[PDB]
Amino acid sequence: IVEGSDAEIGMSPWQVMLFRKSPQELLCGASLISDRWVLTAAHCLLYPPWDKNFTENDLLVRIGKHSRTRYERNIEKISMLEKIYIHPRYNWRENLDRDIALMKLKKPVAFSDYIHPVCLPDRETAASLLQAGYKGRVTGWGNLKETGQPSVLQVVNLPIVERPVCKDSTRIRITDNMFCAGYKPDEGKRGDACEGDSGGPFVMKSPFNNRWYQMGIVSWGEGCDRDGKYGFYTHVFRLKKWIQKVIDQFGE
Amino acid sequence: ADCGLRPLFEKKSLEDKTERELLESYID
Amino acid sequence: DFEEIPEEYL
Ligand SMILES: Cc1cc(OC[C@H](C)Nc2ccncc2)cc(C(=O)N(CCC(=O)NC(C)(C)C)C(C)C)c1
Ligand SMILES: [Ca+2]
Ligand code: NA
Repeated sequence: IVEGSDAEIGMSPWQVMLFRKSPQELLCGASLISDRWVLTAAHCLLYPPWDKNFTENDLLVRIGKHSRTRYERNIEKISMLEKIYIHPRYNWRENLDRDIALMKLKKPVAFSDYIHPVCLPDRETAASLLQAGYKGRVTGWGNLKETGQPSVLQVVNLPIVERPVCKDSTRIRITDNMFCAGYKPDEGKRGDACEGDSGGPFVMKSPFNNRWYQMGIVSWGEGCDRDGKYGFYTHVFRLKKWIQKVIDQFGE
Repeated sequence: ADCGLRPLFEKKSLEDKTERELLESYID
Repeated sequence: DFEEIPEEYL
């Protein structure tokens, strides 16, 4: 996260770290949506142009963390993956359209003060909150600058941007399964996701029921925190039929 | 179902340092 | 840079 700040303890208890087993490193963010299911970006797991194609036994999930690099004894929980599901129509060749994946854990994780699932939006939620100017929150352990790494989880609040401005900021073809967020150059405030934040959640707190909803997944960007560029996010509600199909077919 | 309600914040009626910025953007 | 995690999870 560029130009964010340190999270508070327990501020994002649905935050998940995807951790490569060997060599031990941050791969991506993710989010906890139930005791056995983790949501991330497909490009965290599959992106052939950069020779990325991870299998279940290549990774671990670390839940309840705050510190990036430390083993947070008696707080974090580490889970193995039973199976990865990538959207069958994930468009890695062009624009990461439908940039979404699910991971089923081998065993259910116990919830705690530090470990708790986020809500997924329904149609009405999305309609009420996915509006230009409305702000969401992005969290992660990724880089602090485009060109270093944080000691603890970083957090930044960013406004959803008007779709014509999103489209006019890039040469990449945007789809209805994406939205963009960030400040404009004339707005003076700054902030973005960056390398290692991919897959993490874009959340909004409903003013109707006081609950946090995951509206987005950190998807692609061109640089990080560049004037006149915006980060792009997978539109979770638009892909929820797929989420529900997978969990109804394969959940326990 | 208690999704999206944080143990150290909503469950104890404590606000985090910047959630009000989100609420203030939710204008209309 | 990352602290070793318990053997049990590897
Ligand atoms: C896998 C991947 C990831 C990526 O961004 C990851 C990056 C960490 N994501 C964000 C950064 C800042 N804010 C929000 C998100 C950006 C890209 C990317 O560059 N793309 C374009 C690739 C491409 O066509 N490049 C040229 C050079 C051939 C035009 C995608 C497919 C849109 C690919
Ligand atoms: Ca364009
Ligand atoms: Na920008």
